[PDB]
Amino acid sequence: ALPEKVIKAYTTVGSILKTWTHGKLPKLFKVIPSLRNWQDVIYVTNPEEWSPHVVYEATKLFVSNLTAKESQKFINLILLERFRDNIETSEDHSLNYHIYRAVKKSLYKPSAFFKGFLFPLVETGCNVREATIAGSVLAKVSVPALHSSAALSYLLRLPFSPPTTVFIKILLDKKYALPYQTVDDCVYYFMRFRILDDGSNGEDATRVLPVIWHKAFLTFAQRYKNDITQDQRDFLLETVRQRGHKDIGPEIRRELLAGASR
Amino acid sequence: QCRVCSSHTGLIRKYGLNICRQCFREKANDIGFNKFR
Amino acid sequence: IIKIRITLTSTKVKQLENVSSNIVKNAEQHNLVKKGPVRLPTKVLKISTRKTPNGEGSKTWETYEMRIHKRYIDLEAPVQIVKRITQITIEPGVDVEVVVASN
Amino acid sequence: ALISKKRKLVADGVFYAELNEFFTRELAEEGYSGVEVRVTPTKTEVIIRATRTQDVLGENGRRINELTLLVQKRFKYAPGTIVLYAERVQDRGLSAVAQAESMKFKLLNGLAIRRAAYGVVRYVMESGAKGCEVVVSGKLRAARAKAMKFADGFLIHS
Amino acid sequence: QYDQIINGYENYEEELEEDEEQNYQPFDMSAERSDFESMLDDFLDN
RNA sequence: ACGGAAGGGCACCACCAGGAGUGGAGCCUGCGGCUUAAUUUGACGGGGAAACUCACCAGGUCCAGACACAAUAAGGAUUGACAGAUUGAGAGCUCUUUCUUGAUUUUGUGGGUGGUGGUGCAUGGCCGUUCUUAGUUGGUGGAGUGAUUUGUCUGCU
Ligand SMILES: [Mg+2]
Ligand SMILES: [Zn+2]
Repeated sequence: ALPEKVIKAYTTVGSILKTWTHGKLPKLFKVIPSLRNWQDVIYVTNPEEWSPHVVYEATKLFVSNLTAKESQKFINLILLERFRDNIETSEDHSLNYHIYRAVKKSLYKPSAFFKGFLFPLVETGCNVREATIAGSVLAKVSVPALHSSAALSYLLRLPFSPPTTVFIKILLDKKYALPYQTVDDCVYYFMRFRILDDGSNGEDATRVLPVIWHKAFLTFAQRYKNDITQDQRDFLLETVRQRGHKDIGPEIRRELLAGASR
Repeated sequence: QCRVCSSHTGLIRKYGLNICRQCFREKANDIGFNKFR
Repeated sequence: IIKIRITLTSTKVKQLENVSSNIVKNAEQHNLVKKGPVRLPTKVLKISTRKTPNGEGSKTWETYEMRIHKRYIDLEAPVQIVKRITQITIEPGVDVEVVVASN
Repeated sequence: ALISKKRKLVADGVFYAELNEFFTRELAEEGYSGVEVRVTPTKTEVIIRATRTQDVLGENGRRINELTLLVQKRFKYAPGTIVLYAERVQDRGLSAVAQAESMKFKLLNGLAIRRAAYGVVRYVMESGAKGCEVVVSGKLRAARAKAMKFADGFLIHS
Repeated sequence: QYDQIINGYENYEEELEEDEEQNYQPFDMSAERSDFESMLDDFLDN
């Protein structure tokens, strides 16, 4: 249990931060990042009942003043929550602009974002709305090639869904320098959708694949055609043969054939 | 606003339900309000 | 030795009277002292609603309704009889309430 | 906590309405039939009468968790005060295979003979079975052969 | 480089469990900044 | 189809017999009009109402561009903790510090990222209205080459 001084002072500051719209944030709210236990103190302020302004500004403050794990805990326990809450409880099911700019302020630390925002989002009922919106977030923000490659390699190992393919498509449209292992995870992902005739198939083998999977396959085959071996290229041209698109299939095949192995 | 259809207008702010009259008339049967007389 | 008061509230009289007669006969068939199911007035909650949806035609009016019935039964029994009866009698539509105090 | 009686009951009607709506919209390809919310002292039990539970209870039970949190996150329940149960298909008390392996693992782990059989029969009869019968044949740590029947409810044999 | 970070992305729940197992500490006022309650007193006096 | 040929209903949003009135008065309130920097706007808008609601005015602020691309840059490109300078109406805004810096580049180009860019096409569908169906329909049969007709009628009800 906490001191009653902390209780009353941060319930008072928690009544302040409900209506705060401009000027300077409270003095007791800017000394919380410097605390060894900022998370027992940040709860008394009542995180879900801040105004969108305080969401944006506390995102700035705590993602710019805490460490990577602390920025991750913050973006996971408060920002992701408020994000999903404002998308779910609103009536056109839209997101406020301050919560948004806050997500854009949580993607300045891509490790904290991906591990704390994107990954616990996609694995807890990520519908098409939250991923149209978070997909817009990631599509707008510049992220380091290493954290982008690692987030890509995480989204590739994820169960197939149209939002996750939106995300993989978006990180492949970045066209950065991926390590050969990330490109490996890409080829394995786009491989797992072919039909093995020898008696070993899942659901990804015969399922209906959207426009986004063929676009992501097209961008992958466009940027990383020189960074795949001959074997992986044959597996991918095989996936083109079986699971190819009417217009995109031939161009993915052409983008795999016009490449030099490593 | 009406917690169903993005409408500032029509709001039945009574009893804390906050559905506009159009949507509340539809959701009336699922809430418990039925046609007697 | 617990002296408990039970109060039911429901809109469908068939389920409410099912639960009421159930608790009555189940309470007497194992020998308890009780005050029979007393019947509070059915309150009829009505909502006045304009006939005019679109501003075409003069203004005439209408009415919606709900009937809410409430009962109560007083009993004296131990802890186990009350727990078991409360768990067994749970029904949808009918809302049961068990109060222990007598003040 | 604490809302006026009429407003309490009407808001419970709105609650059932909204969860019924969300569950009709979400589990459309899981043969969703209906829902029933039971308010208990500790937690709230949202029972999903859905005629395809093998999908509602997906891998590691995930699709239930993912749902509870939803029905939590928007309705703002305290983590643990909301619980979703399913009813129809993937009810392991309606599969005789899972109960013969439950009985095999009840006797192998070193339980009793009547506790294992009455526990399995009661669990089968709790999951919504019209009836149950469990037959235990063998030696029963003895020298002569014995056969036991544990029948409960209603079954047809012809 | 990569092998270091993907074991942190793919197993972020397990690495969060291990970081929260190794590095959790209960609320201690004398182990924060020592001029912190000076700021609790400086704000609560307006 | 249409009739302003005639005939019936069958009606206090029709008339009789009235009753209360309104229109005349002050005040209220809505609409128009004028006036206004704006006097937000629809034809009761749950449209009750000094902030809010504001959708309208006079000014002061932020935050922009996904990216691609060319220079710069680590011997500095520039992002974060502060204190005074501030500072006008209120905030920001910039530069001297103690400081984090540390490539998030600063700047300039292009097809479009952004579509938390709105307009349109197709498709599924939900809420609002109508003939608000309150006399129709079609089926066999008869008559007519046919449009059509008979049923669906003299009677009486
Ligand atoms: Mg004919
Ligand atoms: Zn509405």
